[PDB]
Amino acid sequence: RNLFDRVLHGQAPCFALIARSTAMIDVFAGAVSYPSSLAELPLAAPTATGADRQELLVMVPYRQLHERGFKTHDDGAPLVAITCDEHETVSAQLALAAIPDADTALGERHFDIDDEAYAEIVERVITDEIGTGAGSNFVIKRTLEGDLDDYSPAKALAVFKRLMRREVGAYWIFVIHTGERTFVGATPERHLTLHEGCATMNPISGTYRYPQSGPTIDGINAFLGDRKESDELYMVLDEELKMMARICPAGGQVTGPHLREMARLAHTEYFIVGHTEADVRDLLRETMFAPTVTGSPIESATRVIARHERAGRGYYSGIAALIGRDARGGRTLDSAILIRTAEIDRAGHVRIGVGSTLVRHSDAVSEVMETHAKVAALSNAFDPPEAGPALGQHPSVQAALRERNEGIADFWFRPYGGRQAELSGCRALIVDAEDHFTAMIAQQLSSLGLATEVCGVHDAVDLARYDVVVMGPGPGDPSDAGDPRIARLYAWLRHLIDEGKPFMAVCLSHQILNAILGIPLVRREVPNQGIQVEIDLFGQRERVGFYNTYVAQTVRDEMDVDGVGTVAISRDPRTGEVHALRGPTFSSMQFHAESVLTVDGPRILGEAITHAIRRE
Amino acid sequence: NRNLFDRVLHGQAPCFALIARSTGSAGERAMIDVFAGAVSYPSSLAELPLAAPTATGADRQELLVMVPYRQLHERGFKTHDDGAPLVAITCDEHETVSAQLALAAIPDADTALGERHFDIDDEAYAEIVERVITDEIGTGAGSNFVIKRTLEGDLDDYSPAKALAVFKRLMRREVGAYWIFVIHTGERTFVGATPERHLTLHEGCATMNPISGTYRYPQSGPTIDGINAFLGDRKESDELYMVLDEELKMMARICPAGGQVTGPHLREMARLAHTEYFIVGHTEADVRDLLRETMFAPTVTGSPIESATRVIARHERAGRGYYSGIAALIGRDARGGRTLDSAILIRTAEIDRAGHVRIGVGSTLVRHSDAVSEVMETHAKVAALSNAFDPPEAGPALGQHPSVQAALRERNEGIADFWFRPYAELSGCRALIVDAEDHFTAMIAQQLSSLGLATEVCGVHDAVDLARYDVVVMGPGPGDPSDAGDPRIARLYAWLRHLIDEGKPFMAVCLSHQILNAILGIPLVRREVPNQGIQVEIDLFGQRERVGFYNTYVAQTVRDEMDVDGVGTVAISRDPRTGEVHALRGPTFSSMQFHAESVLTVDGPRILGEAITHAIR
Repeated sequence: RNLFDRVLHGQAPCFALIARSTAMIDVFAGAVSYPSSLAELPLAAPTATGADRQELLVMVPYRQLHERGFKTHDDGAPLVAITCDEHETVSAQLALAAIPDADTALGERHFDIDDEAYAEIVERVITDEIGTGAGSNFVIKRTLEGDLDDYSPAKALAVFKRLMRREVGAYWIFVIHTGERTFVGATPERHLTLHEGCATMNPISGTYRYPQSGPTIDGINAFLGDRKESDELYMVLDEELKMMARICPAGGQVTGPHLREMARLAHTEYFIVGHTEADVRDLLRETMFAPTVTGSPIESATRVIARHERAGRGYYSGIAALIGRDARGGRTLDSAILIRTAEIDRAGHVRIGVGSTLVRHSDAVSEVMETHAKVAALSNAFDPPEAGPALGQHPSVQAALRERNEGIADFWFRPYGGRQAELSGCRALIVDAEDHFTAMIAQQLSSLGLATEVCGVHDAVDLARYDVVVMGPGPGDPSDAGDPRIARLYAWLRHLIDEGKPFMAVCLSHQILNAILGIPLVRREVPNQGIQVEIDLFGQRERVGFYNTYVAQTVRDEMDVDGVGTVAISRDPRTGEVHALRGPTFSSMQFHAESVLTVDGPRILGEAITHAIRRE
Repeated sequence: NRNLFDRVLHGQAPCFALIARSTGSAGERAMIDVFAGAVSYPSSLAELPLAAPTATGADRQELLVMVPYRQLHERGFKTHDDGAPLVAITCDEHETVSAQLALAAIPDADTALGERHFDIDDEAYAEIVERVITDEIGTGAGSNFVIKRTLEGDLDDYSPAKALAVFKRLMRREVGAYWIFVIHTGERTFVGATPERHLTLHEGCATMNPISGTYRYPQSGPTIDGINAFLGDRKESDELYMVLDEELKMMARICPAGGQVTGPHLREMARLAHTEYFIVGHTEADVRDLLRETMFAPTVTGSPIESATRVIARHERAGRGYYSGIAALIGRDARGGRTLDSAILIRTAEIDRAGHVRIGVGSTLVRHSDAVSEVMETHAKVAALSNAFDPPEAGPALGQHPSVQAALRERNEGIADFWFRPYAELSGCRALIVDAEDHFTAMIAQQLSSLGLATEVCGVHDAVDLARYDVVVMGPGPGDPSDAGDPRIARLYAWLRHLIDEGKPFMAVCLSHQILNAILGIPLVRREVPNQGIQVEIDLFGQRERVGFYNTYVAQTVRDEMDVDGVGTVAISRDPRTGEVHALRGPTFSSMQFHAESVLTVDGPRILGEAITHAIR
C-alpha cells in the first residue's frame, strides 16, 4: 500500500523491507540516525499502545566491539539507527509480483584475499593460533567485491526479489537502505531474540543438502547417524552458554538438534533460552558477536581476527536489530546476524564478506573451495546461475572427458572419411559364423582399402574371386562338432589349408584352426568379457580386446605341422594361452581387432592379411 | 491456441500426451509438446498407420507409439509374453506451451500411493540376481545383463488429474531427463522422466545415446575437481565398453557404413551427473524397420542382445509390460524427410484405469556385481518417481517422523544433561569463587548453586573474609601457569599458598589446578597437541568418568601419590600411559584439570559435588 508502493516508486528516502519466518513481509521507513554509542540508541520511555509495534531498526558494525574493550579495525563503520516512523505489512505473493528488474550484474567480481594469499593467512591461523592454544575455533573472512551497472535502490530491490523466490528458508531476507549505504541479504541465523523477558540464541549446527530425486527419511537419518563431526559444535555451544550466563543470571538451557527444513537443504539447529531483565542496549553490547561468526573464546577470537586480517569487517558478523514493544508495553527484540549479505554504496560498489570456520582438523584448500561455494546464495543474485555455459563446458571438464578415450580404439571415433599399403585394390571374403561383430570387421577391412563381401557358412562361393578369406567370429564351443555350423567351419578351414588359399581366422574360427593344427582347446576358469589386455604379438606389444570363454593352450612357441609347415605361435608364456598364429599361408587371432577395446585394430588386421598374402 | 493444453488441464481430452523433450537446443525457455488424437492398436510394427510421405512445408509429427517389451517376437527373440499391446496415437493436434506457464497452471493433487511394495521382495530378488551373476555371466552367457522387478501401488480415486500432478512434480525435480512425459490413453496412462533416448533420426542420420556412468554430487555442491576425480577413476571400465561394442554392432545393422562414437559428454542434473556417449551413422531404412531392428537398447537388456533376451526370459518370472520398451515420436521434416525422436521406457509408471501403478526397476549386472548392493540400489533408483507420487513437503511432516526424532535425540546421548534441564550434606553451605577471568565461572557457579551451595564470586586482588565460606573455589582463566610475570597469575599463587597454609578447604580448577601443581612441585609442560573441547574417558580415583578438556598445558608425573611438607599425602589421578595429571586430592583440598561444567562432561554437578565434599574435612 502507501508505504510499499511509495517504497517501490522511490518517494521513500530511507527504508527497509524485511521478510521473516514467524507469509507476510515488513516495510519500514523513518529518520536515519547515527548514534554515538549503543548507550545512546534513541529509545523512548516505555509505553503501551495496545498493539505490538517496532521502535527502531539498528545496524551494528563489527567495530562496535571497542565498547567491550576488544581489539578491532576502524572501517570508519558507524552505528546506524532507523526510527520506524512508518510500518506496514505486505503479502509476499503480491509484493514479489511487483519487481522493477534491472541489469543486476557486477563488474570486476574479485576477492579482497584471493586463493593464493588467503590460503597463507588461513594456514597461519590454523597452525600458529589454533594449534598454539590461542583458541578452539575461529572465523576468518575475506570480501568479494564488484561494481554495479546504472546503480540505485531500484537495483537492490531486484536482488531482493530473486532472494525471496529461491532461498526460501533463511531467518531474515531483507533490503535496508540508509542514505549513504544499502544492505541486501538472506541470513540463515538469528542473533538474539527477546520476548517477555525471555532471551533466545539459535546456532546452526549442520546442513544436509538433499540428493537428486528427493529428501528421504533414510537420507536424513543416514546424515544424522554419522556423528563423526562433533568438533566445532560443542565449543560453540559452550561459548554460547557462556554468553547467555552473563545475560541471564540463572543460566541457559539448550534444546537441541531441531530440524529446520527448506526446499533444497535441511539445517540442524539448537536453541538456547534464558530469562533476563537487562536493557536491550546492554543485551546487544554484551552479546557482541555470536561465537559462530567470531570464535571461541570470544576475546581471543577477537585477538586472532585482529592479528591475521589485513582489513576491517564493516558490518560482516554484526547485527541487524529490530527493537520494539509488545501490545502490553513489554520489550521486544528480533535480531539477525549479518552474514550472506551485500553492503552497497550510492557510488555503486558492492562488498560481501564470506567467512570460513576453522578448527584444528580443518585444512586450508578444502575450506577455500567453500569460500566460493557458500557464496552461491548471493552470487546467483548478481547475475543468475543459468545465463552462462554449464560446468560441463569448463575446459578442464572437457579435458578430463577426452582423457577417457585415451586407452581405446580410435577408428570408431573417426568420421566416415577415416579411410587410409599393398592391400588397396584387393578383395576379401568374410565367412560369418553368426556374430554381429562381422559388420565391424568388415568396416575395418574396408577402410584399409579391401572390397569386403560377406557370405554365410553354408554358401557356395568361388574362392578364385578373392585375395583373402576371413573366417569369422561366432558363438559356441569350438570342440563341438555336433553343431553343424561348427562342423562346416572345420571344413572351410581344412579346405583353405589344403588349397593354400591365403586366409585369416578370428575368435571361434581361430580356435577351430588351433584344434585342426593339433593344439589343445580348453575353457578358462574365468571368461574374458570385454577386457583390454597388453599382449606380445610377434615382437610388438599391442593392447587388444578379449571376449573369449575358451582358448587354445600350448607350451610351444613354434611348431612344424605335418601337411602345413611351420606355424609361429604367439601366447602368454605364464599360462600357455594362445593369442595368435602365423603360418605360411595364413594368420589368426583370438582377440577382436575390431572392438572398441583394441588399439590400432585396422593396422593389426592389415598386418595379419599382409602376412597371409605374402607367399607370392 | 493453448486450446489443447487447456483441454487437457480441465479433463476434456480423453487421449493426450505432454512430452517435454530435451531436443529443442538449450534455448533459454523450455517447451512442452502437447498432442491429442485417436488411439489404435496395430497388430505389428509393419502395420503402424503411416501415410505416404508428403511435405507440408513445416516440421510435423504424425504418430506417437509405445512399444512393449513383448514386441521382441517380431525379431524371433524369446520373451515372457504378457500381451501388452502396441499403442499408436495419431497426432491429430499438436501444440507447444512454455514449461514455465504450464507448470504454474497444473493443479496439485493428492496422489498418495497405497499398499506400496515390490512384486518380488528384497530376499527373493537377491537370489535371482545371484543366480544370474554366477550361473550366466560367470559362465560365459554374456558380459552384462539387465534384470528387473516392479514397484506396485494404488492411487485412490484415479483420473488424469492425478497423472498431471505427478508430471508437474517430475518437471520440478528431474530437469536433465531426456523425456519427461505423461501419455494418456483411455486404457492406460504413462508418467516418467526417462534419462535415456532410444534412437533419433533426422535427415538420414541415426543416433543412439547410451549413458555410461553416474556421479552423485556430494553434499555440499558439485566441483570441477570432484567431477574430474570421478572421470579419472576408470577403475572399472566394465559394462561401459561392452555396451559401446554392442551399440556399434546394433548400428552396423541399420547404418551399413558403421557408427561413429562421440563423447563422452557430461549430462548435468540438479544433484547428479551422468556421462553419455553418442553413436551416429547414416541409414536409409524405414522407421518401422528401424524400431524393429533396434529392439531394445543394450543398456536395458544386455550384451550380446539375443542371449540377454534369453537370460531375461529365464530369470525374470514375469513379463516386462512397457519397461525397457520405446516411446516413439514419428514425423516428417518440412521437406518431407522422415523424422524420429524416441525414448527408452525406464523410470516410468504405467497406471491402469482403476488406478493401479506399476514401475519397473532394473539392475545392470556384471561379474563383479554384488546381489545385495544391487537390491538396495533398486530402492534408490525408484525414489524419483516414488517421491513424485508422495512428496515429502506434502505428507504433513518430514522430520516429525519418529525415526528422525530418535536419530536427533541420539546426538545428546554422550553429553551433559544439566544444560538441557530447566531450573545433600552439601545442602545449605557457602562457597567463594575466585574468578581468574574465564566466562566459564558463571557456569561453574550455576552448577554449585544447583547442589545447594550459595555461591558468591569475587576477583583476584579483592579482599575477603574467608570465615564467611565453607569452600573456596579457585577458578579457570587464560594464560600460562608457569608465568609469574603476569600479576593476575602471581596473585593466584598467593591465594593458593594462603589456602594451603591456613588449611581452608578449597577446590582448584583448570588454570588454578595447574598452579596448584606447580606449588606442590609437580612439573608443567605444554601438550604436543592442545585439547580444544574434547570429551575423554578418565579414571577419576577408581570411578570411570567422561569429561571435557580444553587445556593447552598440563602437569605430568610418573607418581600416583606424593608426600609434601605443607600438608601430607596428595593423591594424583593421571593417565597411566602418559603421566598427564587429571586431578589432585589432598587433605584440605581437591582439584581438576577438566571442566566439570562443560557441555562435554557427563555428570558434572556430581563430580564437583564429590570434589567439594572431599575438600571439606
